[PDB]
Amino acid sequence: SDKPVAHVVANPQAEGQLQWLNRRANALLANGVELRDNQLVVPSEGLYLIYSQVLFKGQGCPSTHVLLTHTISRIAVSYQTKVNLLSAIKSPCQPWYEPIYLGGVFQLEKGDRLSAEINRPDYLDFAESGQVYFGIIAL
Amino acid sequence: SDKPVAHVVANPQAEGQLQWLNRRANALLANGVELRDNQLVVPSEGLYLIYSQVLFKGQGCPSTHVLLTHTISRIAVSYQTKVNLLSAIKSPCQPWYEPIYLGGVFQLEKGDRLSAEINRPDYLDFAESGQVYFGIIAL
Amino acid sequence: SDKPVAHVVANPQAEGQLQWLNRRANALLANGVELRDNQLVVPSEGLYLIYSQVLFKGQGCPSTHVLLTHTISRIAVSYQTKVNLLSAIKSPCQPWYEPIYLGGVFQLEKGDRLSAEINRPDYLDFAESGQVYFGIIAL
Repeated sequence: SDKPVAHVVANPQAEGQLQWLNRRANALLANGVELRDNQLVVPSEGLYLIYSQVLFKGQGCPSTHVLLTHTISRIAVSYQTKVNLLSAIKSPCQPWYEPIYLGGVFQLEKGDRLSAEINRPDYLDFAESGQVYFGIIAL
Repeated sequence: SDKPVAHVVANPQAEGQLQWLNRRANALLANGVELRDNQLVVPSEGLYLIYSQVLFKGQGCPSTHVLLTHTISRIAVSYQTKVNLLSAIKSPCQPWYEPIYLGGVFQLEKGDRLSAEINRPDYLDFAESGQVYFGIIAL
Repeated sequence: SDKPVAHVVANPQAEGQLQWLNRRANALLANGVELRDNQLVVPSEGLYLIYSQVLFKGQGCPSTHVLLTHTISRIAVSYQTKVNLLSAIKSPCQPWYEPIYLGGVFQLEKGDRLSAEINRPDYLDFAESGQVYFGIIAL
C-alpha cells in the first residue's frame, strides 16, 4: 500500500464553490499526496493516471447561452506555468444535467501541482454523492 | 499476468436488463475476480481502478421528463452496507443517445462486491458492441 | 520509467482530420509504443489501460439528424481483424459541444494495433488544447 494516491470529493457543505476534500469513507490522500490551496501536490517524479468528474445541474434554460467547462491543469514546480492537460466544454441549453469526465496518463515531477477547475460553481451538483471527484495514482 | 482484473460486457441477448458477462473475446474475469449475482467480487485487499460505461438510446421524447442514471456501488463484506462510489445523471429530453462513463480509484477489502446499476434498462443500448462495460484492475 | 506508455493528442494544425501526434510537452510515446499509420502499436503482450476523448463542436443544427461516434478498435497481428473495444454515439441536435470519453482494460498481444476513430472530422474541435487525446499504459 505504498503508491502515491488520491481520490478527493467536492465538499457537500461548501456553497457555490468547488472545494476538494479527503474523506474517511471511500476517499484517499495517501503515500505523500497532499491537498494544498485546493490542488493535489505530487510527492515524487513518475507516471500518473489523473482523472476528474463534475456534474452540472440547472433548473431551466436562461436568456444567455451557457457554456460549462471542466479542466485539469498542471502547475510545474520548476516554472510556475499552468498548462491544460485535459478539458471539455458542454452547452446544456440550445431541470438539466451535464456530467463531464476527464482522464489521462502524464509524466509529472515532484512538487508539481494539479488543479481540477470549473467556470460555473453556481451550477455544480456537489450535494449528491459520487458525482464530483478528482484523483491520481502513481503507475 | 497475476493482477486481479475484470472487464465485463452487457449480455447482448438479455432483454430489458443489464446483465454483465465475461466473454472469450476482449473481456476479462481473471486472477480471483468473480461475477456473482451480477456483481464483481474483490479477491484481495488493495487499490483498484474501477470503471463502467452505459449508453442509453430512445426513439423520441415522452410526455414525462426522463432522468437516466448510472452508478457504481460498494457492498462491504464487513457491514453489508451499499455505498455510492461513482454516479451521474442525464436528462435526454428538454432518436437520442446518452452515454455515461464513470471511473475512479478506491481502497477495497477482500470479499467486497461492486455493482454497476442503471434505472432505465428499457433504454439500455446493449445490442451494439463496445457501448456497455464494467471493469476493475488491482493497482 | 520502463512501462510501455502513450498519450497522444490531435494535431491542432491538421485540417478536417483526426491526426494523432506525440508532443514534447505533456504527451508520451515511450518504452516501445509506436505511432504507425495513425495507430498505436503494442510492443509487448499484457494488460493495458486504453483511453481516448474527442470533442465535437458545431455552429448550429443542420437539416439532417447528425450522429457522432468515437471508437477504439483492436487490430490483432495474428489475424488482421479489426474489433470494436470501446465506443459511444451522440446526437447533438434534436454552437453545440459533444465530448466523448472511452476507457477500459484489455489483454493485448505484441504487434497488435489500436485505432481511435470518429465519423465527422469536420466537427472535431482539435484546435483547443486538452480536448482530443488517445492513450495506453501497460499495467
